[PDB]
Amino acid sequence: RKNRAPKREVLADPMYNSIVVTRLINRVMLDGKRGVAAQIVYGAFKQIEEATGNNPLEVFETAMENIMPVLEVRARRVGGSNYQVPVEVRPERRTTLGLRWLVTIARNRGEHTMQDRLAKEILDAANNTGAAVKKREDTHKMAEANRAFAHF
Amino acid sequence: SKTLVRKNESLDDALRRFKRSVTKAGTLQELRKREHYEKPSVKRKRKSEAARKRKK
Amino acid sequence: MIKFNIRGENVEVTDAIRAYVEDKIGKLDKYFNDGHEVTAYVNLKVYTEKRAKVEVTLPAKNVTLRAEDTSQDMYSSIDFVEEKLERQIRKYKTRMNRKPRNDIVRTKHVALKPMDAEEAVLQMDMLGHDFYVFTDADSNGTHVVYRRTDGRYGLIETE
Amino acid sequence: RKKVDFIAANKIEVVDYKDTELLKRFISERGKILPRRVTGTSAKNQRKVVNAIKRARVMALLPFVAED
Amino acid sequence: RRVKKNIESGIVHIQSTFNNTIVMITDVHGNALAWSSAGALGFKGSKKSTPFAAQMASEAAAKAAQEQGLKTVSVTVKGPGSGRESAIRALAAAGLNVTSISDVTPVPHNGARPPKRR
RNA sequence: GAAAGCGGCUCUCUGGCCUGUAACUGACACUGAGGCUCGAAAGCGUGGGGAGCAAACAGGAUUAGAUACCCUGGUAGUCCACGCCGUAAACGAUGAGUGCUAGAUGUAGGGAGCUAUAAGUUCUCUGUAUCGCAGCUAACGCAAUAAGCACUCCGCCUGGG
Repeated sequence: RKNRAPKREVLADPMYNSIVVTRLINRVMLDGKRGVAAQIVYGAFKQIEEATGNNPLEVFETAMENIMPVLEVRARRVGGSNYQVPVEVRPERRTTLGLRWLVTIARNRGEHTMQDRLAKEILDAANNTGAAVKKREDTHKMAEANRAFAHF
Repeated sequence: SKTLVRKNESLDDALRRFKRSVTKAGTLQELRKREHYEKPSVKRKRKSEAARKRKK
Repeated sequence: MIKFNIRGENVEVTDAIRAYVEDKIGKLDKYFNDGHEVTAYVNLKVYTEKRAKVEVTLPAKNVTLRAEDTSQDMYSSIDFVEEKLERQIRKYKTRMNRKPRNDIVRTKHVALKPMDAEEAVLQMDMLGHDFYVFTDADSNGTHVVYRRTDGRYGLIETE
Repeated sequence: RKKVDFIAANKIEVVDYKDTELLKRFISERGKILPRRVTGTSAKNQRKVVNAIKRARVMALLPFVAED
Repeated sequence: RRVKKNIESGIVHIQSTFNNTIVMITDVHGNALAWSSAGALGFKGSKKSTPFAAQMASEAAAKAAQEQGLKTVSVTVKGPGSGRESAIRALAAAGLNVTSISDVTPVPHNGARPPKRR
């Protein structure tokens, strides 16, 4: 629409000190089940607490590096000549898309509990390989085809 | 005749020499309009109010 | 194609000219890609056919377009209105296929007529400038009256 | 700032082909002619010069094709 | 065990067409051992005259010129296009010694008829 | 240049105007059916020349389909001497002759002054615009190179298919 109509803001964590704790609640939390959502998030820094026992931001922020790409895409046409001319949006939206990525693979895995397949992707996020880095290189390799800007 | 080179030109300086001066070469309008051949009554659509629109 | 909904909504249904409906929408199935749904919805009344209403709606997989149009004969409404569907697809060729369609202003004195140098006392008072942009009528050329800071009639004058 | 047609400068009538560049500053830098609009010419007096420039362009006294 | 040369002032024949571009580096009259095109690389599609693809096309044979071992460039550009400019700044900045970018686009004078209307 | 049309360059013989001019004829004027000539564009005849372009046709997209637009080509044909058709939006869908006259206006090339210690202006003629007095029409518009006001030569036109 026309304007920069305002967004909303949730508060950052005092427990493990990240706003993406409660934004991780903003993607795992479905049907407004915020207490179960915090049970999964606090249970996931508990998944850090068995595996490494370190700060949440090691696995959580290396995970953020895995799931925050550089580039995203856009449809831009001449009259049908859809040059996929790209953009590189800011870390609130990039972090938001990475939250879609961790809710994606840390949701849709046929394992035992939400903290068990989210133990597969928060613990494999502690293994910091595979699906996330490919889940951004799937757009990163396209940029050479996205070399055109407004040329023809 | 052709010096091809502005006075101690640099890369972007010769780029501005060829952009500016070779834009005032006229080296492109007759070519792009000479993409295709036209009827000679269209050659005087060329020789019409385009040039009169340029001056007057 | 996929599905119909044949509906004679005032008179009973008879599948000779309804089959003719089925064959001209057979020519919709000459101009089809996925004939997703149609619906016949027709209406004829009393008083020796002072109308002939017919309808078929067209939810195709991307576009939807209905047709509740008339003639005197219902047979002529099937004729001219399904031919209207043919010419509608003739309108829907390019509407379907051709998804490509292919500081100081560098200027002169803004005033027009020349004013003499005594009028520059009024010309400075004319528009509200301390100088007076006026081609001098008394003096041969251009003259202007400034405002000296002592408080008297000034003169911005090459003179 | 006058600089129109050079005719009042080389007043009059001479030659207009036995110069080298005195008449032939009508050249452009690319071996073609100065414009009749940038020069802004008196039309058939420009023809009185150009009707022998078209000779003197290509009389092997002048580069008729050039750039820069 | 093949014949090689060490020339220094090569002559860089680059033709920007209105769909593609050859990028060539040439001998003294000359002839080109280090040479390429855009279309040498597989940029066949809308990518045929993207100017940064033309930058790498004006980079690949440019760095292949050191097989011979030349650094100063005797540049000659012919023809315009939709990818010419970043190629121009490319070989102006391709580990080279840009001094003379020639402009040799040949000009007829109401010559042969082009092919017709469109 | 009546138009059709006419643009590398140089020669050959070649009309046609205008500016001045009464030197001179002394109305030789205007036209114009008939008849005659010229004349787009193709094509047709004979003989060449055969780059590039392109009817015809082929191949590839195109879509339901493509005998089309695009691309790849590619024949006739385009060019040269040499004969013909006589039909073109022939146009400006505005016949020819001459007279009249608000002006703002283009540009040629003369005639004259002109502005003088080199500058730069005014009148006059044919040209070709643009606006607009009057006049003007159904309106649109025309208007000094009148769609205004006159007369002589011609021509057309009679509701549509």
